[PDB]
Amino acid sequence: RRRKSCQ
Amino acid sequence: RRRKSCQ
Amino acid sequence: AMGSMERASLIQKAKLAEQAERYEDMAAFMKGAVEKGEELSNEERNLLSVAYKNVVGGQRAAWRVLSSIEQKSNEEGSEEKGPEVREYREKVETELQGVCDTVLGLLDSHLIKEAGDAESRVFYLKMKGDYYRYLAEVATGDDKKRIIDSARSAYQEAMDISKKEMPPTNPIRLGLALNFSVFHYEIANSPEEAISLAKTTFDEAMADLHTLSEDSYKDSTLIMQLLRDNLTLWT
Amino acid sequence: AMGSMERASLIQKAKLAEQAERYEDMAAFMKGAVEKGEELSNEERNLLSVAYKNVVGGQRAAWRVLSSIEQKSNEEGSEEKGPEVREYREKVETELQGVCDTVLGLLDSHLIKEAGDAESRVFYLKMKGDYYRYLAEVATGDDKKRIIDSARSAYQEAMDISKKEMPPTNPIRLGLALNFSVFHYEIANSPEEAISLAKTTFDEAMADLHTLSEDSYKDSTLIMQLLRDNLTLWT
Ligand SMILES: CN(CCS)C(=O)c1cccc(Br)c1
Ligand SMILES: CN(CCS)C(=O)c1cccc(Br)c1
Ligand SMILES: [Cl-]
Ligand SMILES: [Cl-]
Ligand SMILES: [Mg+2]
Ligand SMILES: [Mg+2]
Ligand SMILES: [Mg+2]
Ligand SMILES: [Mg+2]
Repeated sequence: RRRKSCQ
Repeated sequence: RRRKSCQ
Repeated sequence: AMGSMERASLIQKAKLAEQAERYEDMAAFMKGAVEKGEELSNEERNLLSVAYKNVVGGQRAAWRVLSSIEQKSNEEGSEEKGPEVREYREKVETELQGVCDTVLGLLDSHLIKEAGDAESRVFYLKMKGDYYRYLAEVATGDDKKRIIDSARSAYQEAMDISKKEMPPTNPIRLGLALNFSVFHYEIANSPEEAISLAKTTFDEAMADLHTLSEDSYKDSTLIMQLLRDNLTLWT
Repeated sequence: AMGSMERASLIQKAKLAEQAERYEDMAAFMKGAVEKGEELSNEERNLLSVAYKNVVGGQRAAWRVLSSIEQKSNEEGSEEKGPEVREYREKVETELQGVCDTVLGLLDSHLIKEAGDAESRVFYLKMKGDYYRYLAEVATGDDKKRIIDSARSAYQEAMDISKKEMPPTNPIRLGLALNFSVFHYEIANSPEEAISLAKTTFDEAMADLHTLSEDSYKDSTLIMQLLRDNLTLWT
């Protein structure tokens, strides 16, 4: 579960 | 449904 | 290499490259378009961002795979396998740094200085923070603190503009806050700041949703969910 | 470019590149390894095949996306959008052809001529058929028939050796039959030959499964299922 950045 | 080749 | 191709053709081919999932080509076309010297429209800025984010995203994923192998290789008990893992990690790292330097170079020559509207200026300053952040992810030397500070400074300028000139639901403002929060958590060793920023951003956006059309609501709530995902992971 | 790197280091880095999903790098490392001039082991042949199949597979997928857009662009009712779709399809096509020519060049200089055991010779002749088949997929000119015949001839030589020297369950023999059957169906306009080959191959392998260990059984039945998938699609 990798943290989200703006894709 | 694409036919299979050897991958 | 793109100097002889029309700007409009470069943009058209960037869109074709996106459809074909040819992101290196897409980035080269968009670099060529930027180098024509005209400002970018909203759509064109998004093409530039998609292209380079996909290129650097693949490099970052590969770097993390190789860095993990290298770390396991330097555990005591592990067998000497020679310089190859380090060499190949360094090769990928250098290519990644080159892409980041290319993007930062486009922003500095001359996208940021020509960007006067909040939507473009915040977008480009966010990008500047992002690519310094990617450089920080691989940095280990005497300039690492300066790289981190460069990311921080770009994000901070973008935040200051976004808070003054955009509504709290604006997707650019939200994506900037998301990424600056990740910077705090992952790069600056500031998890409490990361959490506070994500929560304040989420709550202020929630309170402004009532002003939005259905389509804008969908856009904003999508990014709010990314903020929530991080808050759930981090708390 | 790989001339100064040790053969063993190239192989090690090809494996790292595979783990990192860096298939262009993987292919460049394996090309360098082949160019050392020594024969390849079974594992090394498989690394070579994985690397180039992934590279050319991405190119083929992109070419098909672009070719479909180009086809829609030349339907009556469609608006003139200029030369860009054709140009970009041609760019991808030329890169794809270059990769195929590179692989065929490695096979001709000098992998095939040094391959004496059935497992290596059939493997390389299958590869030769495959890369001519990929060239045939994009061919439209005066040499298209000759390209198709080159694929056919390589596959036929591989088939003749495989039937004489390998059991009907051998995975190389099975994968060759699978691909030659696809050649017949998709390239040579011979669907009945494609179906007959797939069915005969499947049935002869089924009858030989009783001779195999559990692990060999798993390997062979996996490829038999690919044959069955095609038979189900085609009948
Ligand atoms: C939904 N989405 C991506 C996740 S944040 C965006 O709207 C976006 C895209 C590019 C740049 C910026 Br800023 C925002
Ligand atoms: C399962 N599998 C792939 C599908 S055929 C193989 O064992 C293989 C791999 C490479 C080359 C050849 Br020939 C056979
Ligand atoms: Cl290397
Ligand atoms: Cl082009
Ligand atoms: Mg301006
Ligand atoms: Mg405003
Ligand atoms: Mg020999
Ligand atoms: Mg034998």
